Amino acid sequence: MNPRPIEPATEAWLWVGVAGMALAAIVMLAFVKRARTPFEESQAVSQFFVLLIAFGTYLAMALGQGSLTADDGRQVFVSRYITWTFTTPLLLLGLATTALGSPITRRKPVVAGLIGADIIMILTGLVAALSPSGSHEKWIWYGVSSGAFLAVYYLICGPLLLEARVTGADHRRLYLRNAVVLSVIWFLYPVNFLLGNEGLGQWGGTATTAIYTLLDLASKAAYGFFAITGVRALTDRAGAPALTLDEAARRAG
Amino acid sequence: MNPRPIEPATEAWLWVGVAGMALAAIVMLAFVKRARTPFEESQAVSQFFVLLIAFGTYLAMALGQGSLTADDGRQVFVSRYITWTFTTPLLLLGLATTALGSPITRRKPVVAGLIGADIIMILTGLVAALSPSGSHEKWIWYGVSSGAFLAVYYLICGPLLLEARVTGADHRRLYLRNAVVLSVIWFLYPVNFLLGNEGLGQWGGTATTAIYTLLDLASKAAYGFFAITGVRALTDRAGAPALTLDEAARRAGGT
Amino acid sequence: MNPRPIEPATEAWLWVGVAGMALAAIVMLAFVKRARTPFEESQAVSQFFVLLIAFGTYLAMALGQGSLTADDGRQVFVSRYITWTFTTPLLLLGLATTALGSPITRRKPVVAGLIGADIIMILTGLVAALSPSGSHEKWIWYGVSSGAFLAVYYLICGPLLLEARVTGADHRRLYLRNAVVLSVIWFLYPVNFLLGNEGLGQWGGTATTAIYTLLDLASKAAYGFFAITGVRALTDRAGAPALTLDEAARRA
Ligand SMILES: *C/C=C(C)/C=C/C=C(C)/C=C/C1=C(C)CCCC1(C)C
Ligand SMILES: *C/C=C(C)/C=C/C=C(C)/C=C/C1=C(C)CCCC1(C)C
Ligand SMILES: *C/C=C(C)/C=C/C=C(C)/C=C/C1=C(C)CCCC1(C)C
Ligand SMILES: CCCCCCCC/C=C/CCCCCCCC(=O)O
Ligand SMILES: CCCCCCCC/C=C\CCCCCCCC(=O)O
Ligand SMILES: CCCCCCCC/C=C\CCCCCCCC(=O)O
Ligand SMILES: CCCCCCCC/C=C\CCCCCCCC(=O)O
Ligand SMILES: CCCCCCCC/C=C\CCCCCCCC(=O)O
Ligand SMILES: CCCCCCCC/C=C\CCCCCCCC(=O)O
Ligand SMILES: CCCCCCCC/C=C\CCCCCCCC(=O)O
Ligand SMILES: CCCCCCCC/C=C\CCCCCCCC(=O)O
Ligand SMILES: CCCCCCCC/C=C\CCCCCCCC(=O)O
Ligand SMILES: CCCCCCCC/C=C\CCCCCCCC(=O)O
Ligand SMILES: CCCCCCCC/C=C\CCCCCCCC(=O)O
Ligand SMILES: CCCCCCCC/C=C\CCCCCCCC(=O)O
Ligand SMILES: CCCCCCCC/C=C\CCCCCCCC(=O)O
Ligand SMILES: CCCCCCCC/C=C\CCCCCCCC(=O)O
Ligand SMILES: CCCCCCCC/C=C\CCCCCCCC(=O)O
Ligand SMILES: CCCCCCCC/C=C\CCCCCCCC(=O)O
Ligand SMILES: CCCCCCCC/C=C\CCCCCCCC(=O)O
Ligand SMILES: CCCCCCCC/C=C\CCCCCCCC(=O)O
Ligand SMILES: CCCCCCCC/C=C\CCCCCCCC(=O)O
Ligand SMILES: CCCCCCCC/C=C\CCCCCCCC(=O)O
Ligand SMILES: [Cl-]
Ligand SMILES: [Cl-]
Ligand SMILES: [Cl-]
Repeated sequence: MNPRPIEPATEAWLWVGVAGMALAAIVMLAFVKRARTPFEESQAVSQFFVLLIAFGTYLAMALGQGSLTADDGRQVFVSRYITWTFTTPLLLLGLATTALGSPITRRKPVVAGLIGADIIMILTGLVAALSPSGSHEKWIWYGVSSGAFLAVYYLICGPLLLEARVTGADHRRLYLRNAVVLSVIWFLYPVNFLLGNEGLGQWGGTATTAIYTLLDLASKAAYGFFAITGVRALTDRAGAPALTLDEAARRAG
Repeated sequence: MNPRPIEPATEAWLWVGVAGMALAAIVMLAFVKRARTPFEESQAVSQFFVLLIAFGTYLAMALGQGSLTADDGRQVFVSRYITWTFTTPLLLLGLATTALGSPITRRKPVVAGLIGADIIMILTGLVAALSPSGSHEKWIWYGVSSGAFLAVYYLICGPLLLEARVTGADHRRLYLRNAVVLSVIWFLYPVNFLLGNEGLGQWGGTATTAIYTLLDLASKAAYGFFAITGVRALTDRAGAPALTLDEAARRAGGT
Repeated sequence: MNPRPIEPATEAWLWVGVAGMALAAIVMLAFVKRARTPFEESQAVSQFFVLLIAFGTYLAMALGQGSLTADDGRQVFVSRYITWTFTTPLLLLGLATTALGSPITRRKPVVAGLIGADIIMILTGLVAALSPSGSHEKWIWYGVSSGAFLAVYYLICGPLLLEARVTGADHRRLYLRNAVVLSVIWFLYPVNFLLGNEGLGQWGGTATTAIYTLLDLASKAAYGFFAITGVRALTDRAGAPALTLDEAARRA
C-alpha cells in the first residue's frame, strides 16, 4: 500500500480530521473509564470506537493509503466507506440502546434491522461512488442507498421511538434529543454526495472531502459529546453509584 | 465499478432474479410489520434481509457490476458469493430460533458453529469458483466446502433437531418441516457448481446462472414464504396476541 | 485465484502448518462432542474454530493462493492476516468467557472492546505489512497496531482480571493461568514482524513464514489444548455432569 499523491488542500482537510478524531477519542476514553452502569458503559465504548475508527480511516486517507482510482478516473476515498460500515452502526446502536436499555431486553430484531439497513446504505453508497459519472447505474445505487437511509429514518422515528416511550421518561427525552440531532446531521451526507464529485460534481473533490470531514467531525465528535453528556445526565438523574464499574469490581472481589 | 458486458441470455436470467427478489422482499416486509411475538419478529426480519440482500446482489449482477474475470479467463459472479456469506447464515438462524426459541436462551455455541460452518462453506466455495478450470486447487476447495456442508447437515439433523423437541411439539414440527425443505433445496447448489461452468463444465455460464437464479428464488422466496407462514401458524396455534409488536408498544406508550 | 509459486522451503513450513492445524482441530472436535456445560461447550467450539480457520488459511497459503505482491515488490501472506482477524478474537473470547462465564451476563462492552481492539491490531498490522519497506507509513501503522496491542494487554490485565476475581476462585485461577501463557506467546508476534521481511528485514521471508508457523502452532494448537484442559479441569472441580449437552437434550 504505497502512499498515493493527494492534492495539498485535500490532504490538509484530512489532517484536520485526524487531529479532530484523535483528540475527541482521548476525551471520549475518559467517559469509558468513568462509566458507572452497563448502560453508561455500552454508550461510552460505542462512542469511543466511533472516534477511534474514524481516526484510523482519516490517518489512512491523510497518509495517502485510503483511496483508489475508479474506472472512470476519479479518486474515491474508499477507506471512508469501509469504516463508515462499522462506525455508523455503532452510532445507531447508541440510539437503540437509549430506547431499549443496555443490555437490549426486547425488540432485538429491530436493532439488527437498524444496523442492517445502515450497513446496506453505506455499501450501496460506495458502489454509487465507484460507478462512472453520468451513468444510470450510478444513480440507481444512489436511490438504493437513499431508500436504505429512508428506512433508517423510519425505524428511528417509528418503532424505536415507540419503544423509547415504553422504556421510561428520561430514556424517551434522551432518545428524542439524540435522534433529532443525529437525523439532521446525517441528512447532509447524501447532499454532499449528490453535489460533490462523487455525484453531479457541482463542487470539486477538495470541497467534497472538506464537507465529509466537517460532517464526520459533527456526526462523531460534536454529536458524540452531545450524546455522551446526555447519557451521563440520564445516569445522574437515575441515581447512579458514585463508583466506576472497575472500582465496583475491585471491591466485589 | 464500470458495468462489464454480459451475455444477453445470462443478463435476462439475472433480471428475473431482480424482479423476484424485489417483490418477495416487499411482501416479506409486511410479515415484519404484522409480527406479534419476539419469535415472529426475529423470523420475519431474517427472511426480509435474506430477500433484500438477494435483491441488491442480483441487481448488481444484472447491472454488470457483480462479477469479475478469474485468472483462468472465466466470468465468475463473485457478488453472489459475497452476499451468500450473509444471506445463508440468516436462513439457518431461522432454523436455529425455531428449534431454540427467540431469543436464543441455550446452545448458542451450536448456533454460532452453524453460522460459522456455513460461512466457511460459501467462502471456500468462492475460492473453488475462482480457482482455475481443470486444476486441483479447485476441487480441494470444493472438497473443503463440501466438508463444511456436511457439518451444516449434521448440526441441522443432530443437536439442533434434538433441541427442537425440547422446546416443544409445535417448535419440533415447524423445525422438521422447514429443515427438510431447506436441506433438499440446498443440496442442488453443489450439484450445479459441480456441473456448471465454474466446475466440470457440463453446461455453460448461462445455464449455470439460470439454475442459480431459480435455486435462489426457491431457497429464499419460495422457502421464505413457506417458512414464515409456518411460524405464523405456530403463533396462531399457541394463541398469539391480537396486537402487533408496534401496536403493543403504542398501547404501553400512549396515555 | 490461480496459484502463485512459493519457495519450496517456505511451502514446506506452510504444509507443516496444515498438518498441525488439521491434527489439532480433529482432536479439539472430540472435546466439542464431550462438552458437558454451556461454559465447556463455548470454549470447545471457540477453540475448535480457531484451529479450523487456521487449517484453511495455511491450506490457502500452502496452495499458493493466500499471498499478495505489495506495491513495493515483496510477497505478503494476506491470507494469514485475513484469518487472524477472526481467530484472534475467538482466543480472547475464551479468556473473556473464562472471566465472565458463559453466557456473558455482565460487562459485555468490555468484551466487545477486547474484540474490537484486537481486530484493529490485525488490520492495522496488515496495512503495516503492505506498506513499503523503509517508509514512515509502515512504522506509523506498526506503532498504531502496537497501541491496539497494549489496549488488549490492558483489558486482559485490567478489567477482565478484576472481573475474573468476582466470578469465582476457580475462574480466577484458570483465567490467570491462560492469560499469562497467551500474553507471552502473543508478544512474540510483533517481534517477528519487526525483524522479519515485512519489517526491518533481519531475516528473509522463509524464516518469517517459519516463525509465524511455529507461533501460530503454539498460540492455537499448543495453547488451545493447554487452555481447554484447564476448562475441563475447572468444570471437573465443579462436579460437572457425566452427560454431554446433546445427551441431555435427547433425554429432555
Ligand atoms: C460518521 C459517518 C457518518 C455519520 C456517515 C453517514 C452517511 C450517510 C447518512 C449516508 C449517505 C449516503 C446516502 C444516503 C446515499 C448515497 C451516498 C451516501 C453514502 C453519502
Ligand atoms: C440463497 C443462497 C443459498 C441457499 C446458497 C446455498 C449454497 C450452498 C449450499 C453451497 C454450495 C457449495 C458447495 C457445498 C460446495 C462448493 C460450491 C458451492 C459454494 C455451490
Ligand atoms: C493465531 C494468531 C495470533 C495469535 C496472532 C497474533 C498477532 C498479534 C499479537 C499481532 C501483532 C502485531 C503487532 C502488535 C504490531 C504489528 C505487527 C503485528 C500484526 C504482527
Ligand atoms: C502511534 C502510537 C499510538 C497508537 C494509536 C492508537 C492505537 C489504538 C489503541 C486502541 C484503543 C482501544 C481501547 C479499547 C478499550 C475499551 C475499554 C472498555 O471496553 O472497557
Ligand atoms: C487506531 C485505530 C485504527 C482503526 C482502523 C483503521 C481504519 C483504516 C484501515 C485501513 C483502510 C485501508 C483502505 C484501503 C482500501 C484499498 C485502497 C488502496 O489503498 O489502494
Ligand atoms: C452485504 C450486505 C451486508 C448486510 C448485513 C446484514 C446484517 C444482518 C441483517 C439483519 C439480521 C436480522 C435478524 C434478527 C436477529 C434476531 C436475533 C435473535 O433473536 O435470534
Ligand atoms: C432506484 C431506486 C430503488 C429504490 C430501492 C428502495 C430501497 C429500500 C431499502 C431497504 C429498506 C430495508 C430496511 C427495512 C427495515 C427493517 C425492518 C425491521 O428491522 O424491523
Ligand atoms: C434524492 C432521493 C431520491 C433518490 C432518487 C435517485 C436518483 C435521482 C436523484 C438524483 C439524480 C440526479 C439526476 C441524474 C439522473 C441521471 C442523469 C445523469 O446520468 O447524470
Ligand atoms: C427512489 C428511492 C427512494 C424510494 C422510497 C423507498 C421507501 C422505502 C422506505 C422504508 C420502509 C421501511 C418500512 C419497514 C417496516 C418495519 C416494520 C417494523 O418492524 O416496525
Ligand atoms: C453544505 C454545503 C454548502 C455549500 C458548499 C459549497 C462549496 C463550494 C466550494 C468550491 C467549489 C469547487 C471546489 C474546489 C475543489 C477542486 C478539486 C477538484 O475538482 O478535484
Ligand atoms: C448541524 C450539521 C452541521 C454540518 C456541518 C457540515 C455542513 C457544512 C459544511 C461546510 C460548507 C463549506 C465547505 C467548505 C468549502 C471549502 C473547502 C475548499 O474548497 O477548500
Ligand atoms: C467541530 C465542528 C462542529 C460542527 C457543527 C456540529 C454540528 C452540531 C452537533 C450537535 C450539537 C447540538 C446542537 C444543538 C442542540 C439542540 C438541543 C435540542 O435539539 O433539543
Ligand atoms: C420473475 C419475474 C421476471 C420478470 C421479467 C424479467 C424479464 C427479463 C428480460 C430481459 C432482460 C434484458 C436482457 C438484456 C438484453 C439487452 C440487449 C438489447 O436490448 O439489445
Ligand atoms: C437497499 C435494497 C437493496 C439492498 C442492496 C444491498 C445488498 C448487496 C448490494 C450489492 C453488492 C455488490 C457487490 C458486488 C461487487 C463485486 C466486485 C466487482 O465485481 O467488481
Ligand atoms: C467430503 C470432503 C470432506 C473434507 C473435510 C475437510 C473440510 C472440513 C470443513 C469444515 C468442518 C466444519 C466443522 C463445523 C462443526 C462444528 C461443531 C460444532 O459447532 O458443534
Ligand atoms: C485425512 C485426510 C482425508 C481426506 C483425503 C483427501 C485429501 C486429498 C488431498 C489432495 C490431493 C491433491 C492432488 C495434487 C497433485 C499434485 C501433484 C503435482 O502436480 O505436483
Ligand atoms: C424455482 C422456484 C421459484 C420460486 C418463485 C415463486 C414464489 C413462490 C410462491 C409462493 C410460495 C408460498 C409457499 C407457502 C404458501 C403459503 C400460502 C398459504 O398459507 O395459504
Ligand atoms: C414471486 C415471488 C413472491 C412470492 C410471494 C408469495 C406470497 C405468499 C403470501 C402469503 C400467503 C400466506 C398468508 C399468511 C399466513 C397465513 C397462514 C397462517 O397464518 O396459518
Ligand atoms: C509429527 C507427526 C505426528 C503425526 C500425528 C500424531 C497423532 C498423535 C498425536 C496426539 C493426539 C492425542 C489426542 C488425545 C486423544 C484423546 C482420547 C480420549 O481420551 O478421549
Ligand atoms: C476449513 C477452512 C476454513 C478456512 C477458510 C478460509 C481459508 C482462507 C480464505 C481465503 C484466503 C484468500 C487469500 C487472498 C488471495 C490473494 C490472491 C489474489 O487474489 O491475488
Ligand atoms: C473466515 C471466517 C470464518 C467464520 C468466522 C466465524 C466463526 C465463529 C464460530 C463460532 C465460535 C463461537 C462460540 C460461541 C460463543 C458464544 C457463547 C458465549 O459467548 O459465551
Ligand atoms: C475496519 C475497522 C474494524 C473495526 C473493528 C470492529 C469494531 C468493534 C468495536 C466495539 C463494538 C462496540 C461496543 C459496544 C458494546 C455494545 C454491547 C451492548 O449492547 O451492551
Ligand atoms: C507513548 C505512549 C504510547 C501509548 C500507546 C497507547 C496505550 C493504550 C493503552 C490502553 C488504553 C486502555 C483504555 C481503557 C480505559 C479503561 C477501560 C476500563 O477499565 O473501563
Ligand atoms: Cl468512519
Ligand atoms: Cl444472497
Ligand atoms: Cl488464523
